[PDB]
Amino acid sequence: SSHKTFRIKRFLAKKQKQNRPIPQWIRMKTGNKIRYNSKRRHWRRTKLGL
Amino acid sequence: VFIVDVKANKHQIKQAVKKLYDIDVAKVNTLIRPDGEKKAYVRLAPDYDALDVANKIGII
Amino acid sequence: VQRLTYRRRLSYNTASNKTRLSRTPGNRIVYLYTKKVGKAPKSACGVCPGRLRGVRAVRPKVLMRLSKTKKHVSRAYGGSMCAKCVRDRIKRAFLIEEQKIVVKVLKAQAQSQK
RNA sequence: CGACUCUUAGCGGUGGAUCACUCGGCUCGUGCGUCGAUGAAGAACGCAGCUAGCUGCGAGAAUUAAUGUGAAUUGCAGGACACAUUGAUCAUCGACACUUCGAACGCACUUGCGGCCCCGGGUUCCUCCCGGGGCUACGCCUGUCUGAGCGUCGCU
RNA sequence: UGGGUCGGGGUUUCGUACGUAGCAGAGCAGCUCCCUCGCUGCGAUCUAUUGAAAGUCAGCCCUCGACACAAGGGUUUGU
RNA sequence: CGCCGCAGGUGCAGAUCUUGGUGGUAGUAGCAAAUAUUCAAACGAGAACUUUGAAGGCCGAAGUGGAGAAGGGUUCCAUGUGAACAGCAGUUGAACAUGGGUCAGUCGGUCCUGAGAGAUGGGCGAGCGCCGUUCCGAAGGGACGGGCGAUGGCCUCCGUUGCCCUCGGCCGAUCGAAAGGGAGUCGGGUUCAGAUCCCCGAAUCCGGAGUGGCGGAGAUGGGCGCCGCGAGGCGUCCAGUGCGGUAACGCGACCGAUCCCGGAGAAGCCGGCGGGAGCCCCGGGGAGAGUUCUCUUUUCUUUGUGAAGGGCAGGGCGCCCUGGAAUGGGUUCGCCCCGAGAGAGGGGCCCGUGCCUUGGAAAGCGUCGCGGUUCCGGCGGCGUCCGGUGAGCUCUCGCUGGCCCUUGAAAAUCCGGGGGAGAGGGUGUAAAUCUCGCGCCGGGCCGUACCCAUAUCCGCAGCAGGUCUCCAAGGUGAACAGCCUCUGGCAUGUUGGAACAAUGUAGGUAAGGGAAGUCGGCAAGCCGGAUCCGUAACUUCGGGAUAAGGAUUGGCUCUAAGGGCUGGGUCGGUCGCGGCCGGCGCCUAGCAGCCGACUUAGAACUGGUGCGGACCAGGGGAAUCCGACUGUUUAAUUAAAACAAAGCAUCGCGAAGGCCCGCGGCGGGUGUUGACGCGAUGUGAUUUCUGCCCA
RNA sequence: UGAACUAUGCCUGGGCAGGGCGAAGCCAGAGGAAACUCUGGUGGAGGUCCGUAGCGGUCCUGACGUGCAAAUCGGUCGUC
Ligand SMILES: [K+]
Ligand SMILES: [K+]
Ligand SMILES: [K+]
Ligand SMILES: [K+]
Ligand SMILES: [K+]
Ligand SMILES: [K+]
Ligand SMILES: [K+]
Ligand SMILES: [K+]
Ligand SMILES: [K+]
Ligand SMILES: [K+]
Ligand SMILES: [K+]
Ligand SMILES: [K+]
Ligand SMILES: [K+]
Ligand SMILES: [K+]
Ligand SMILES: [K+]
Ligand SMILES: [K+]
Ligand SMILES: [K+]
Ligand SMILES: [K+]
Ligand SMILES: [Mg+2]
Ligand SMILES: [Mg+2]
Ligand SMILES: [Mg+2]
Ligand SMILES: [Mg+2]
Ligand SMILES: [Mg+2]
Ligand SMILES: [Mg+2]
Ligand SMILES: [Mg+2]
Ligand SMILES: [Mg+2]
Ligand SMILES: [Mg+2]
Ligand SMILES: [Mg+2]
Ligand SMILES: [Mg+2]
Ligand SMILES: [Mg+2]
Ligand SMILES: [Mg+2]
Ligand SMILES: [Mg+2]
Ligand SMILES: [Mg+2]
Ligand SMILES: [Mg+2]
Ligand SMILES: [Mg+2]
Ligand SMILES: [Mg+2]
Ligand SMILES: [Mg+2]
Ligand SMILES: [Mg+2]
Ligand SMILES: [Mg+2]
Ligand SMILES: [Mg+2]
Ligand SMILES: [Mg+2]
Ligand SMILES: [Mg+2]
Ligand SMILES: [Mg+2]
Ligand SMILES: [Mg+2]
Ligand SMILES: [Mg+2]
Ligand SMILES: [Mg+2]
Ligand SMILES: [Mg+2]
Ligand SMILES: [Mg+2]
Ligand SMILES: [Mg+2]
Ligand SMILES: [Mg+2]
Ligand SMILES: [Mg+2]
Ligand SMILES: [Mg+2]
Ligand SMILES: [Mg+2]
Ligand SMILES: [Mg+2]
Ligand SMILES: [Mg+2]
Ligand SMILES: [Mg+2]
Ligand SMILES: [Mg+2]
Ligand SMILES: [Mg+2]
Ligand SMILES: [Mg+2]
Ligand SMILES: [Mg+2]
Ligand SMILES: [Mg+2]
Ligand SMILES: [Mg+2]
Ligand SMILES: [Mg+2]
Ligand SMILES: [Mg+2]
Ligand SMILES: [Mg+2]
Ligand SMILES: [Mg+2]
Ligand SMILES: [Mg+2]
Ligand SMILES: [Mg+2]
Ligand SMILES: [Mg+2]
Ligand SMILES: [Zn+2]
Repeated sequence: SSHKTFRIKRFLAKKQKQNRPIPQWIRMKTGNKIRYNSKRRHWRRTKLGL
Repeated sequence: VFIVDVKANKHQIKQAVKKLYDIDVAKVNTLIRPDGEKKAYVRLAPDYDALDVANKIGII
Repeated sequence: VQRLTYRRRLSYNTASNKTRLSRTPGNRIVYLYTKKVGKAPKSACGVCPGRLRGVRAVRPKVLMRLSKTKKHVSRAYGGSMCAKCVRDRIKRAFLIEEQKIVVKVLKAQAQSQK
């Protein structure tokens, strides 16, 4: 909602920063074995815990 | 416009800008961004210009 | 007709959300959030229904910034008791005290016998 | 004549069996056998030039110091670095540091609000405002100070 | 020569169009040197023009009027 | 890997076996709830779906409109991409990628307490702990007051400090509401996305000021001796914590503590009236548009003044003074009021959201132009006017009633009064003190974007379901009904094209008969609004009842009735073509003029008898059974005759108690209770009865 | 571990067109010797009636029944 506590807003802030694509240079690293961010979350498919 | 520490209040922002930029400020407006960082709108005193201060700060 | 919206996040027709219609210099109708209707003091006697005269009817915390004159009447118990009950208490105090003198004199003249 | 259907074979798809491999487990054995109010375990939030996770770290934040080591780190860039008027990296780790919750400790929390003592500034000492620092939990032991009792007494 | 598309005629359905005119019209409102019984409006409706108006093959009938278009396309088939 | 030995988690077709993969079904079912799309153009490789324009429609203010709460959490906004996803497509997107965006003393949180939650004391408990919330506590750590002192120092003298005396029950920590209580921000402008937060301009609340910031108030007058022609001066003495009104009460302040009293906060639902505003409506004046085939001085749009002050209307008063009323009178829609003081006259107070004024026109808006600053809060001209109506709608304020075996919070917080401990100064250009005017300083922390739903929430999803609110135009009409429309919005609900077979789903019609159909009139059909008549049995007298039954209903042209405002004067007898007193006169069966809502009744004429023409909108009657009624019930097959109910009856109990909870505490609920009360049963309104049996 | 659905108590908020019938109370007129009665208005009661929103869910034993939906939709309905 519009009325939110600081903890809830701070919690939402962290979930927002970590929902980004992996940097491209990562695949160039030796022994990368990572293709894409498997922890991507869309607001409509899956809802946050809180 | 500055990005400040989330624990700093308006009084602390006012003193911080005053000493390390040698300017006088009129008021400080504060919000916390959706990314979690705190943003401060620091309005300078009328006798100070925000354009040359930004020029010597280096954010032109 | 131009329809209106609330200007605050309180969306319910509660007692603290009362509004009135105002026409701005910009020629538009807006809600103005009114203050609650204040009441004059009731008399300290508790026997007469009418509220006190000469005292402004405002909310209790507004009385802090009003001058003394606007909150009382220039008379004994003014701003706390109505004039009628003040007159009654003046008469009652005098008459009861006078009647105390009567019973005091009455025993004084009745004690003349051993 | 062709279509269609069936069987078989070649090739091609679909699919991921089989086989080979294994920085993982499972089991047994050995030596140690160490947490915490000096704030544990756990949790949260942050920290990289480019960095989401994992990992590491705590506003000194993908690390400081020290010691060993001895030329790297590396995906890209950058700049170091006489390797001796001392040194990349890695390891070790005894110095320093170590945000917020949490036994969690001023009171309270899906919020917020105090009190006391110092320091600095606006004051231009008197105490109002702002900032900084240190305290302010419960139980309990020894001692200390201040006390209570028509408890037991003594003297007047 | 053909078949179309319009038009026309026929058939048929409904029921008498708009406009204009009327000393038709329950009445009502203004003008009276006027008028010697009148004029100027409003007024549903009525009458005449007007069995009018409108539709009618899209799976109605006949055109020979008008217009353009029609020896064009593709795929196969042999005793 | 063979051979000799050794050892097994050692051999699969099944177990509706486990996991994974793949077929036929099958290019099939299907992509059919809520009326609807079409033309042209642009971009683009590509257009039924994107964008623009044009047209036709829909939502029709109880919206498919504009904004919020909860919930979501970046979905918000720009640019780009076009893999996947959006069950067709897409040049589009709530997709993907890259950037950006949420600004507060006065909007909330924060504070208060509510139902309640919950420590501590105490009690219990093997124990983690839990019982209990004033109960089995030495539960006040505060205070202007006074004293003893340290003089800490601008040691005059006031601020400090330690102790003592005196006073001191929120008698209970703490938590508990973004809808309750709760001081104080409004107008204009501005963005791609933020504004009551930014900018501009106007305010305002709270807190602070020791050395006291300025004014004003307190507060500055009399008596006597003298000087002085008088006016005016000197000395002494005495006052002085304001003043006015008969009153209601008024005035700018208007000394005062502990303590006490009171007020506000602080109160249900419903009815009927009245005031104010906003909207709607009507008549003009402008400005800009629309129509002009003919008519239309026409149709449409638009035509401002915030908060906060001051003044004035208006509304209210269970406020005061005079006076004393029956031949009772005033008065409302209703009421109701009066020798406990009517009517009448004169005052006082409260509210004042209305008007005028400062704000204010400089802003805003509408128009007509002119400059450019890639995209100026550009510059300029003109205007922003006068009126009238109302059972109209919506808010709000007020008055007066009704209902209750229902009586409809608390606390923070603020204020008035009573009392008078004290303090202040010696007649000064004075003191203590000040709720008066102005001036100076400060207001931290968190939230703030967007959606708020036939696509941003829950239902596995862009799911016909669910999800709390605010605003609310014109016509018709009884109406927030239904139907049409304006503002605003949308593209028909996850596809289109072509046809118009069966069967279906939804909706109509049907000659003659009229329930013969069927378990059964199921379904459908009939009726339906309003006016005027007219209404039975029965009845608990209230009802039944819109009983039943009948007539009328359009259009046009009239005719009557139902109101409100003003003015009713006999005259120069004279001068402030008008005014002071009067010789100078009889509307007194009331007239004269002006203005204005709807409603009702009657009549004529008229149409192919059609007229509540769409919409809206009871079929009726005679009986039997059950339940008295209203109410409730098996969410998802039973709405009933079942449950409940008022009424009736019975039973327990006087607190060391009845009933009940509890592992436990002399723990807890009823109980903030006390027999007209609690607790336990049965029966089930009213009426009338309720027989016999205690084996 | 759950009262985010539901059941019930409490606290604090919000909400419910337009009409019909016409209880008490009141006024006037009339008839009465009285007791009192009749008539016309006024008034606006009610777990009152028709009927919106809301709440509910009767019938079609309608639609749907690999649904829009693991209970929904249409009309008709109960209460308002
Ligand atoms: K007063
Ligand atoms: K004609
Ligand atoms: K004719
Ligand atoms: K609150
Ligand atoms: K009610
Ligand atoms: K006009
Ligand atoms: K202009
Ligand atoms: K006093
Ligand atoms: K919301
Ligand atoms: K077909
Ligand atoms: K039958
Ligand atoms: K009912
Ligand atoms: K039922
Ligand atoms: K008991
Ligand atoms: K019984
Ligand atoms: K027996
Ligand atoms: K017996
Ligand atoms: K009623
Ligand atoms: Mg903020
Ligand atoms: Mg509130
Ligand atoms: Mg105004
Ligand atoms: Mg193959
Ligand atoms: Mg090092
Ligand atoms: Mg709170
Ligand atoms: Mg002793
Ligand atoms: Mg023809
Ligand atoms: Mg086996
Ligand atoms: Mg097998
Ligand atoms: Mg098909
Ligand atoms: Mg289909
Ligand atoms: Mg419509
Ligand atoms: Mg909306
Ligand atoms: Mg968007
Ligand atoms: Mg698709
Ligand atoms: Mg995205
Ligand atoms: Mg106490
Ligand atoms: Mg609280
Ligand atoms: Mg916005
Ligand atoms: Mg004005
Ligand atoms: Mg009077
Ligand atoms: Mg102007
Ligand atoms: Mg006093
Ligand atoms: Mg918003
Ligand atoms: Mg839905
Ligand atoms: Mg969801
Ligand atoms: Mg779920
Ligand atoms: Mg359709
Ligand atoms: Mg479509
Ligand atoms: Mg949809
Ligand atoms: Mg028939
Ligand atoms: Mg027939
Ligand atoms: Mg039969
Ligand atoms: Mg039969
Ligand atoms: Mg039926
Ligand atoms: Mg009957
Ligand atoms: Mg007629
Ligand atoms: Mg029943
Ligand atoms: Mg009965
Ligand atoms: Mg039910
Ligand atoms: Mg059921
Ligand atoms: Mg049922
Ligand atoms: Mg009975
Ligand atoms: Mg009973
Ligand atoms: Mg709960
Ligand atoms: Mg609940
Ligand atoms: Mg009812
Ligand atoms: Mg009913
Ligand atoms: Mg249904
Ligand atoms: Mg069925
Ligand atoms: Zn009184």
